[PDB]
Amino acid sequence: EVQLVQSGAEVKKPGASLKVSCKASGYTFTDYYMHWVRQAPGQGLEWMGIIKPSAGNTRNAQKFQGRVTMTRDTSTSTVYMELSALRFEDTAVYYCARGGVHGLDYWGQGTLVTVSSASTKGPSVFPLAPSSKSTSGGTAALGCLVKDYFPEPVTVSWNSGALTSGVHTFPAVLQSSGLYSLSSVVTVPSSSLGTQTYICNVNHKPSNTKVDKRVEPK
Amino acid sequence: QSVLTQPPSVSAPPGQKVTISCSGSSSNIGNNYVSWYQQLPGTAPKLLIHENNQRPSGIPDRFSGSKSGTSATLGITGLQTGDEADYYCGTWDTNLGAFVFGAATRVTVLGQPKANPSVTLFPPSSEELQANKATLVCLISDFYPGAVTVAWKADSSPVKAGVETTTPSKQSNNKYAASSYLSLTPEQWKSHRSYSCQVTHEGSTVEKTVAPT
Amino acid sequence: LDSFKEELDKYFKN
Repeated sequence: EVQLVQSGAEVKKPGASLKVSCKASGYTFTDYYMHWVRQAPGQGLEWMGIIKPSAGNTRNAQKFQGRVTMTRDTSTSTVYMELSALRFEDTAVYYCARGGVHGLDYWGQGTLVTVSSASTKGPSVFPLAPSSKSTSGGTAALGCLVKDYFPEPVTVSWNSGALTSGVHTFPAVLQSSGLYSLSSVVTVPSSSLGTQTYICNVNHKPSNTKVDKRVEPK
Repeated sequence: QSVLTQPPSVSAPPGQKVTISCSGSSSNIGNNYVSWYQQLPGTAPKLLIHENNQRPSGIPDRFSGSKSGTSATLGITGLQTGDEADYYCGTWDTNLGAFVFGAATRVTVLGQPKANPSVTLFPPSSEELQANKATLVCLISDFYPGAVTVAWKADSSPVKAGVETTTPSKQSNNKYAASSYLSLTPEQWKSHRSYSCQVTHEGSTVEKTVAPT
Repeated sequence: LDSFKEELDKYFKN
């Protein structure tokens, strides 16, 4: 299977430079072009450029010609995209895509790059214990509160990905303090609260922090 | 985006056919391969159509693409709620020497059943209270249409400060999700008898209350 | 150069 794995989300200061990596697997690295596409929050797709992994030829779009530099490492089947003179307006999700079938047939997961003068901040995870009066028949709601982190994003899984039924990770809210907070809740059978173990796995790549918080019955 | 012109939105009742046109010129569409891309809410873009009419594996046959002259068209038969997403037209422009995407076209299915919101309110955790903080978490989910208003009350009086509410967000099952947070100090939490989260949706209100006890 | 652009024009041409 063709897979394109990108580097994690990061905070960058204005004027700095960042290099996003894209490791290619499942296909011959030197047989296909590689594209880069950026998408600002709530905006459309913007093509950035294309690289030929065999000889290293690059061609960038007009908007990004003065600040983007794309390289590649054939030994590791990895394409790099460097954005210099970073600015607040560069905050976006950056994708690599394989240039098969004369289009962009396989995409990476995307890398959310935030440009800000504020520093990164790890999250504070608190349990949301399932209450008794808040239950709904045979189902109960329990979750984790991920408070006061910067920047986005954070990924929440339950039982290391072994629990996906009923899981709902809500979008984050931007507080007046400039920090984000969100909640992830899984609907669980109300009778298996005492037997089943419920762990929320919170990952904040920009701070290089992972928290596995255990949610107990109240 | 400017060289490729897409409609901002297309709509059709469930089970009907929708059509998205992508208009360009001889420099891009009239002479180069056209591809279409689908972006489900909260997901990365994926290839829907390549080489103007070919479907990769995993794409339902309800999706169809074609090209005529300097325009390309994406067709979706039997429109289901799972097709609601942003659709992008893409091709190569020989004048610019660049790959170009059209502006997003949002597909919306009309006549969707009304969903009354489900409200779940969490009191501050003991861990947070031991950490000199307190936050009330009100979670609203499975509502349609996606317009909710949240009101908070200390006992029976409104609270305006410390209230942060998200914009309604599209869930994966379509429908909608929202969350509202009320930030308190541990003093104000234990000092009151009850705190309330009221959610108004389509002229009807669902209210849940929690108490320090 | 324009050679790479000409390569891409040839590739994407339908």
